[PDB]
Amino acid sequence: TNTKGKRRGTRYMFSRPFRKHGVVPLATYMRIYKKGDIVDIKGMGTVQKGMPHKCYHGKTGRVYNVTQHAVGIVVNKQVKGKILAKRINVRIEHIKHSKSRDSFLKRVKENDQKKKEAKEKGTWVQLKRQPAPPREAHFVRTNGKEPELLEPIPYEFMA
Amino acid sequence: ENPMRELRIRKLCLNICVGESGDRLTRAAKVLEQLTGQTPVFSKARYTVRSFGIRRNEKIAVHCTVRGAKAEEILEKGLKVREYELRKNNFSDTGNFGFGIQEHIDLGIKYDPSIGIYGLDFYVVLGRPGFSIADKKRRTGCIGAKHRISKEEAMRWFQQKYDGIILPG
Amino acid sequence: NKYMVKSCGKDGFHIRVRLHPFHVIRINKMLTGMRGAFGKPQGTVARVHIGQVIMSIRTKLQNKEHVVEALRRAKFKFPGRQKIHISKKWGFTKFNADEFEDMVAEKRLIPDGCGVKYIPNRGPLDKWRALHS
Amino acid sequence: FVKVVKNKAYFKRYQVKFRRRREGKTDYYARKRLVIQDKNKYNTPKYRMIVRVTNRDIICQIAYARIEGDMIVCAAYAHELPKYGVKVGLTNYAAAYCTGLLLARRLLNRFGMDKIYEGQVEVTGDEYNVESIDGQPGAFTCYLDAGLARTTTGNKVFGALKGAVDGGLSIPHSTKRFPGYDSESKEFNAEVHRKHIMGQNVADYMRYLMEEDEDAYKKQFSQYIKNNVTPDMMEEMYKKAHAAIRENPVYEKKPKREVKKKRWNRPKMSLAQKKDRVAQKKASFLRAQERA
RNA sequence: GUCUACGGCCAUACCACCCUGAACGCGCCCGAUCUCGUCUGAUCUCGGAAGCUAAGCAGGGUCGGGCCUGGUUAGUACUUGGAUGGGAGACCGCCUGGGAAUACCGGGUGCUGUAGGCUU
RNA sequence: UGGGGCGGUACACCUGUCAAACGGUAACGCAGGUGUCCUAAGGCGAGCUCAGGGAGGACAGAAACCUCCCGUGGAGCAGA
RNA sequence: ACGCAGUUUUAUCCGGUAAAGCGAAUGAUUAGAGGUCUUGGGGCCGAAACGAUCUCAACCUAUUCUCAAACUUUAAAUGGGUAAGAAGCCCGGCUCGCUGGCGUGAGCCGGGCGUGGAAUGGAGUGCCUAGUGGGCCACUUUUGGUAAGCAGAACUGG
Ligand SMILES: [Mg+2]
Ligand SMILES: [Mg+2]
Ligand SMILES: [Mg+2]
Ligand SMILES: [Mg+2]
Ligand SMILES: [Mg+2]
Ligand SMILES: [Mg+2]
Ligand SMILES: [Mg+2]
Ligand SMILES: [Mg+2]
Ligand SMILES: [Mg+2]
Ligand SMILES: [Mg+2]
Repeated sequence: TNTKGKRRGTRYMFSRPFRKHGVVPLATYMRIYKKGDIVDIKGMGTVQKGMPHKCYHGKTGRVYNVTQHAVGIVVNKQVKGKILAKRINVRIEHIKHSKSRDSFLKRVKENDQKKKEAKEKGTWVQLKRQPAPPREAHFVRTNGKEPELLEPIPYEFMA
Repeated sequence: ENPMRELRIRKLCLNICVGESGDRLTRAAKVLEQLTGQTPVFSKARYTVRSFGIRRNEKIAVHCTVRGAKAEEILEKGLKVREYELRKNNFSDTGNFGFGIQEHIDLGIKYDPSIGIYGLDFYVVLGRPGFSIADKKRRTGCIGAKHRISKEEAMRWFQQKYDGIILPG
Repeated sequence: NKYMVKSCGKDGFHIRVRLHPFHVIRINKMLTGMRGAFGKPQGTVARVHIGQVIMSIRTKLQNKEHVVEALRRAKFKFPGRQKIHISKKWGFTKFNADEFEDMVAEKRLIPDGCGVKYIPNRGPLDKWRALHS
Repeated sequence: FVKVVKNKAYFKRYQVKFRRRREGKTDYYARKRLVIQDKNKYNTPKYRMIVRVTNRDIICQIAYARIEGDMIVCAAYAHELPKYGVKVGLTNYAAAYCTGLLLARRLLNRFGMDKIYEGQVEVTGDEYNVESIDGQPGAFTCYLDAGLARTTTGNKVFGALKGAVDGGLSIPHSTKRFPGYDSESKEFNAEVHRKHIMGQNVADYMRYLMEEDEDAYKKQFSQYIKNNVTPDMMEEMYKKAHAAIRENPVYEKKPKREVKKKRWNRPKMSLAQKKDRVAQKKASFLRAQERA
């Protein structure tokens, strides 16, 4: 039977990677975290204050509050069927912005433009992603040479 | 030529170890202060030892360090006691040497009846310009191999300045 | 060893074993019953994978069949199915025989003991000066 | 013999430090506390003034931080005082005062509020703390980065602080590391501080020597002979420079053009050459055995 | 072409040893009245400007050690899902899909933001 | 409670692993610990460097004390 | 016409298990070449020494055979979490003891702009409430045990 400590099973997670111990490179601090931003979590164990629980390491969330040194985050959690929403206060050096929406943002702006410009033309051009389709009947050249000829090889008890 | 590659004496160290802790040490203090003109400092053990007869954190020894032109005088006196004859086996690979005296009275100093006799150790540290940078707290460096000192260079300095005598071993 | 002595000589060969007994065996001695079951370290044993090597012999070419005969007597001491083969290599090295002999007369391989030492064309030249002289 | 310690393994494990610590220039422990702003202001910058002392000159800057590097907004160097009259003594306590005062008045002009916020127009070396009046735009407020220097009593860093505070900035401080302070009684004098600013210590030392001995005098203060300055006008000298700064602090630059484009430095060697040295080296070595 | 102050990314920037360094700089360097602290103006603080590239720093070199990145190792090892497939068992092969790391062999050896100097 | 009793506490708590690369996961499963200790071993500021290794120095020796060089943590931070 | 989903796709993060590694750290271990490094010898040719000459418990340098549930530089396959638009984008103006070089931020007001990857189907919400609370097997992974139609677990299905 297992125990109930708050850091049971974190020998490696709350552990700094190879040749990256030391002081903290401090563009981490100078970033700007406004409300409504989407954020991912990763516990740095170099500093112990305000770090979250194991269950939130690797989860993504959303901001609702802002303090002097920390941030409030809304995170979902699956516990026995039902899912719950949770409001964990977390300090800055355990977070990072997420690029999981910038792709969407490049599109809507390009897409707004590409609509408005080239609207006078009259055509409703493609605006929405499509999957990978089949592959385009085409020719193949044998610029002279006959192909190579392969065959299997005999076995050998090389070791 | 060698305008700023010219040797000197950085500092001169002076040590006396006794073994005990008390009156002998006080007498020994008055010695060094009279030879230099400045108070020495008392040194403490590190860990305890039985056969030598000592405990931890008790004053044992006394040392002091001098600089400038006073050093040249004291060294000059010490070598008159030594007859300017040294061995190659007292020099080190860093460009430093030293020796030891069995009685301080030879230096031209009286004998107080209240104070017995004492021995002591000299150790000489050489140097040349541009060595402050190592202890410099602002932008510290390391000096470079063309500018370091050798066991051999120290010999010829000693041979030259005093017409000393190296001995075999 | 016994047969190999009796066949070739006391110094016609060199034999090496390429396994080590690092794993341990536990025993539960029933002189409670099945309570408190965790054994005592009686034994040591070695693990094997397929293709591994267990034994190897190093000798000359006129004594080939004696080498085979020796190992064949040995398989009857083990629990399993083993097999024997000759290697293309040179001795206990890792270089093909056809290449080795040319390759030592050209200063890529040096005979430093019971083995060799390969050297490439990357280091500092003072080692190329010492050789070729 | 003895085990080597710096080996192949040593370097595989090793971890280097940030570049400015290896150079020996920066203390990230303290820089953390200073530069970062609270996270509920979001872009309100945290200006710090910087003061550094070389062996021959003094630099004072104001700066704020971003991800890309610290932005500069105003700087002042002590080697452009002869434009204001001071010719010598460019490393002492006094040049720091003039240096900071120049800096403040230049800053205020750019924003626009140099008409107000004039500070102590008459120097006294007392304690003055500026006040941001109402109905007018708020006073500039910043902080001090000393750096690696010790803040003992009587540095040339606090002598620059005062020039800016008497010039019109708003800075928090305390009168322990000003000269004119007694540890034995914990009191401030406020006239000794004024002496250090005008340079009367220097005058005392010069007059001390001109009486006692002249060789050491010429050796110590040669360049006060060139420009023919004496102990009799120090106080008037700086007192006029102060008024000059208060009048025309604006700065101008220096254009120069049409440089001949000479390369005073050797470039890197290329791969083909590096492979050609070693071949002809091998050639020479072989040839010298056929020479035998 | 390059330096100074402040920095971001933190070895393509580190370690050892050799060559060169115009001008501006940066430093070495000379003293201890007052500020300040030292067993000792060595460090720290202050006042200076006779001389110097020796060092530090800058660039450059090593069939250099390490670091960064490719190739080979190898469609190998391993692996999702499947079968009234084999086999005494241990384990092996196949269908459908994914796919590594050493040894060994090559190349590279700091990018830059703000403010200000020299390069007439 | 591998029938119960004698033995032990798996009866409230902590670390690592088992545990099948989120989390969670059993057995009288492995290896160990707790019922305390601290006016500083709490809190601010400043300054400095650890373990060891080498070479030298009057008694001095394997080990007292002085000095120099190398030293990416190989030492310490009350206890597992 | 929106909303949903033991589903795939496109972007984007998390992990330290299999395998591999030890000429890379911790720990273990074999053999010989250049080291009397060096302490001493059942001893060694000898007055013996570092004159030699070996060696051994260890020991410097470059190589070598074999290992890790409680070691690891490296590093999968299957897996987990977000996002894929009207609760969006843009324009202009108001209030604030909050913060302040000037400014930021949040909130309120008034206008202009509709398809936003695949394939599926009707969603949501609230009361009262029973019987249960002894389990068992099979592939695969897996702990103790010589093994078990033995004891204890993870995945899905019965
Ligand atoms: Mg684990
Ligand atoms: Mg500080
Ligand atoms: Mg001096
Ligand atoms: Mg130089
Ligand atoms: Mg030079
Ligand atoms: Mg290389
Ligand atoms: Mg009962
Ligand atoms: Mg798992
Ligand atoms: Mg394994
Ligand atoms: Mg119920």
